[PDB]
Amino acid sequence: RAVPFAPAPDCLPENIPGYMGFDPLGLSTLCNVEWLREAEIKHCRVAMLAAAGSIAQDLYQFPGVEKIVGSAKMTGVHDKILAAASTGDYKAQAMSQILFWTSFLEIVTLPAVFETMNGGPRKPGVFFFDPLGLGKGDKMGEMELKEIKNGRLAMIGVGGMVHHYLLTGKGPIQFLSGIP
Amino acid sequence: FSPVPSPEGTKETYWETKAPSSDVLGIGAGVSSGNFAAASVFAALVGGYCTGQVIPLTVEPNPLFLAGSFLLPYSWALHVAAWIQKNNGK
Amino acid sequence: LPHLITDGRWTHSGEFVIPGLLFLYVAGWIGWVGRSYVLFARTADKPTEKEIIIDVPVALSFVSTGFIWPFSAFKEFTSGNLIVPADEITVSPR
Amino acid sequence: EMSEAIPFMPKPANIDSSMPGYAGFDPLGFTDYYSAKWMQEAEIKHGRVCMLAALGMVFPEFAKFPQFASFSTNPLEAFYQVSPAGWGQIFLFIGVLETFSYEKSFYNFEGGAPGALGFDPLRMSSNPASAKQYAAAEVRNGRLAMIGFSGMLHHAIVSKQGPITQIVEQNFYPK
Amino acid sequence: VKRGSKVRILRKESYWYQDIGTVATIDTSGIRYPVVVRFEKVSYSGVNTNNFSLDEVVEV
Ligand code: CLA
Ligand code: CLA
Ligand code: CLA
Ligand code: CLA
Ligand code: KC2
Ligand SMILES: CC1=C(C#C/C(C)=C/C=C/C(C)=C/C=C/C=C(C)/C=C/C=C(\C)C#CC2=C(C)C[C@@H](O)CC2(C)C)C(C)(C)C[C@H](O)C1
Ligand SMILES: CC1=C(C#C/C(C)=C/C=C/C(C)=C/C=C/C=C(C)/C=C/C=C(\C)C#CC2=C(C)C[C@@H](O)CC2(C)C)C(C)(C)C[C@H](O)C1
Ligand SMILES: CC1=C(C#C/C(C)=C/C=C/C(C)=C/C=C/C=C(C)/C=C/C=C(C)/C=C/C2=C(C)CCCC2(C)C)C(C)(C)C[C@H](O)C1
Repeated sequence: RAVPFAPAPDCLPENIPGYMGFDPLGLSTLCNVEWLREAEIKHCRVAMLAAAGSIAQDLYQFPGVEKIVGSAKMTGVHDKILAAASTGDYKAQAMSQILFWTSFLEIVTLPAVFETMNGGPRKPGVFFFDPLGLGKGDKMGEMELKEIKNGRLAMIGVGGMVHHYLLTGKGPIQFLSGIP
Repeated sequence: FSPVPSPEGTKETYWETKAPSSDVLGIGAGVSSGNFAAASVFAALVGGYCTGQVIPLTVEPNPLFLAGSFLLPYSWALHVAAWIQKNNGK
Repeated sequence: LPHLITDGRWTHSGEFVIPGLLFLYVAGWIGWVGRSYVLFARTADKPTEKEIIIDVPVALSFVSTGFIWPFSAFKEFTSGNLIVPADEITVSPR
Repeated sequence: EMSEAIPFMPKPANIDSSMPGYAGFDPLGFTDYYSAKWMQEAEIKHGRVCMLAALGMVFPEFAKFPQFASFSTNPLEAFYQVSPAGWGQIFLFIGVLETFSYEKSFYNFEGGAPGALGFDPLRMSSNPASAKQYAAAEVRNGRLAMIGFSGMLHHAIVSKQGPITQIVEQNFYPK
Repeated sequence: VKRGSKVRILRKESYWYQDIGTVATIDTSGIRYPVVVRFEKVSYSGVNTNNFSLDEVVEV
């Protein structure tokens, strides 16, 4: 129990991974636990990609994007790419491809969440995607909870990175570098 | 007064339970309640989007948006099938 | 010629809505009072003689009661004394 | 036995002291002809909706949402300002919540306590004695909220302002 | 039933079907319709009494 003042909900299983017992408002009771776990894991992965993207975008740019995008931007990049796609430029169709492929993956992984909710053999979050085998092979390490801790950090971190540049023109590396 | 014929494959569909037997879904008798529920929301969103995109109708409507607009009523039948399958344990 | 607006708008309620409320108060009074007398006459020595020779003092006791027919009749309804169940009513064999 | 609320009138049989807000006030026997449990669920449901609405009239006056800052303080004006699309989103949210109540009634009506949709995230009222106070308070505040919302709504019609604003200008009398 | 009791008629073609009569006599022989029931309403023929059985007569 993270907070002794507010108890951990009984519905939350102690055995499930990543459990610190921090549910002060007891939101676990309202929704299915397995679905809540899956939503958390999926949110962590999407957030982790978004935050590194923010840092990497400042440090490195792929060739030729400089013409189609403003020199320093974050969500502005999305708007800029969309502006050229709506304009009719062939080259700036990045958004449609990302949307299409992520959507296709979501469509074909759709039965997994429902199947786990019906007590299916796969546990929440394991799509068995370990080609290298090094990270999750055999006994494994603390990497299973490492993903959860880094993912939660990524969620709030994305929130911070996005919220900055909304009130300012500074990007992630720039805002870290100089603070006013 | 004489035997009334029915097509081959006619089965009994009268129900007094909470939900009808999955046979009332025809070819969709084996689809899961999650799959109807996700198809229900998907058809509702895509059908509503396609319907909205052609509300001022012109002499040149996009045929894909017309065809996609038929997903809105189809979603109603999908969520009914989702309730039937959830209450049959599928 | 004057025309009457009867769609329910309040600027014109004096043409149908208020005459209609007055009517329904009087009509429900008459119905409640007549019903009270037929139920009284059923408990009489000769129930059918009370309907061709009306017991005028009792019938006047009833006509005075009708001024609160909405409350009396709804309490009659909820206490299970207005509506008789379907299985005490004679019907055709069908 | 006689009703506590009306001394000269008798006690209606269907209502009982165990029920959370019981005062014995049923001059017309609605419970006599209609299930007590259903009427209890209806009373609590109406009370919850009115409780939210009654706060809803006063709250925008103190501080409106940033998106809706332009929107009129007066509640009745605000109703028309909201987009049909926005009301559709609100209706869908209420519908999603009402699916739970739809299951609770009809499917599982006999069991449970009236008004219980399982919404106890903070796990308050786990102990029965504490629960009794909380339940009684909920029913009573809902009753006050119902009368209060009806008052606020009709008075907003007469003077077009939020309740806090009406108190400021004291336009309390037809004139 | 017994003589003098009030009964609800269950013969679907009776004029007094689902109405109340009172039992006058009950025969003890091999009679098909041994219960004699009198009513306060007259039928369309102006008769106010009729014979019944035991499956078409229920005490109230
Ligand atoms: C939510 C995540 C997200 C989103 C919406 C965007 C969106 C965008 N990025 Mg950013 N980016 C991201 C993550 C993201 N990026 C990540 C994770 C990185 C690497 C650290 C980058 C690095 C990056 C650079 C260097 C540049 C962009 C640029 C752009 C724009 C053009 C598209 C492009 O070239 O991307 C390119 C993005 C990549 C090549 C990153 C792909 C990383 C993949 C997803 C990792 C996959 C790992 C694993 C094997 C996958 C598992 C699959 C499993 C789920 C089945 C567009 C607005 C361009 C731009 O105009 O910026 C100004 C540009 O030059 N991005
Ligand atoms: C910190 C990041 C992190 C970590 C530790 C993990 C860890 C894990 N994931 Mg998750 N995952 C992540 C990010 C992460 N993931 C993201 C962003 C995606 C979307 C592309 C996924 C998608 C994903 C799927 C679909 C699955 C997993 C699974 C797993 C587990 C087994 C495989 C393994 O050992 O991976 C080890 C992974 C790492 C050590 C990540 C390394 C990344 C490098 C070293 C750093 C990041 C580079 C990045 C591009 C930016 C560079 C810097 C930039 C700012 C300039 C393990 C618990 C699998 C599972 O649970 O079942 C077996 C599974 O099925 N993950
Ligand atoms: C006060 C006694 C009384 C009451 C409560 C009712 C009640 C009813 N009648 Mg009946 N009815 C009555 C007398 C009464 N009727 C008499 C005397 C006649 C012969 C003319 C009828 C002929 C009649 C027909 C033909 C029909 C009804 C119908 C109805 C129903 C709907 C209301 C209606 O259509 O009124 C209509 C009323 C009339 C057409 C005639 C009423 C004539 C006067 C105004 C009523 C009698 C007053 C009485 C003398 C009271 C004296 C009280 C005093 C001694 C204290 C309702 C069950 C209708 C029905 O079944 O719908 C469900 C229907 O089709 N009634
Ligand atoms: C029946 C209730 C009801 C209704 C119909 C409305 C209707 C309206 N409100 Mg009001 N409002 C209400 C209650 C209500 N409100 C309450 C209770 C509050 C206090 C939080 C507010 C605060 C409020 C503000 C600050 C503003 C409005 C505004 C508006 C308008 C636009 C829609 C909007 O933003 O609503 C907002 C409505 C809400 C946020 C209430 C949602 C409450 C949900 C339904 C229940 C939540 C229960 C509880 C928190 C559960 C917690 C779970 C736990 C685990 C944490 C519209 C006329 C806006 C406007 O145009 O002003 C004129 C505006 O700026 N409302
Ligand atoms: C609501 C979402 C939100 C999130 C999740 C979030 C998270 C983080 C994290 C977590 C990863 C860090 C490490 C971080 C750090 C700083 N934030 Mg913060 N932050 C959020 C919102 C805002 C706003 C609205 C402002 C703001 C500020 C600063 C400054 C001050 C620098 C300065 O004084 O200039 C610093 C160092 C202000 C700023 O941007 O000033 C222009 C200010 O406007 N933040 N922030
Ligand atoms: C899963 C797995 C695979 C994989 C993979 C992948 C793609 C793994 C990627 C993992 C990633 C991308 C992790 C990134 C996390 C980001 C964080 C914590 C940022 C927080 C930002 C903060 C706190 C901030 C800030 C601030 C600054 C700087 C700027 C200001 O303006 C704003 C602010 C002040 C708020 C591989 C391929 C290895 C195979 C393997 O078999 C399985
Ligand atoms: C359920 C649940 C919880 C919860 C919760 C919540 C949010 C509960 C909300 C409760 C609320 C919103 C109660 C509001 C009541 C309003 C009243 C009584 C107004 C009366 C107005 C009157 C009398 C008036 C008037 C007027 C008259 C007529 C004349 C006018 O001219 C002027 C005037 C204005 C004076 C939480 C989330 C903690 C978790 C927990 O685990 C379970
Ligand atoms: C591209 C696109 C868009 C977009 C977009 C995006 C990416 C929007 C993202 C918005 C996000 C992530 C908002 C969340 C903000 C608040 C956070 C993260 C607070 C976290 C911490 C909390 C609650 C407390 C934590 C806690 C602390 C303090 C310690 C104790 C414990 C605890 C209580 C848990 C736009 C909008 C720009 C438009 C554009 O046209 C198209």
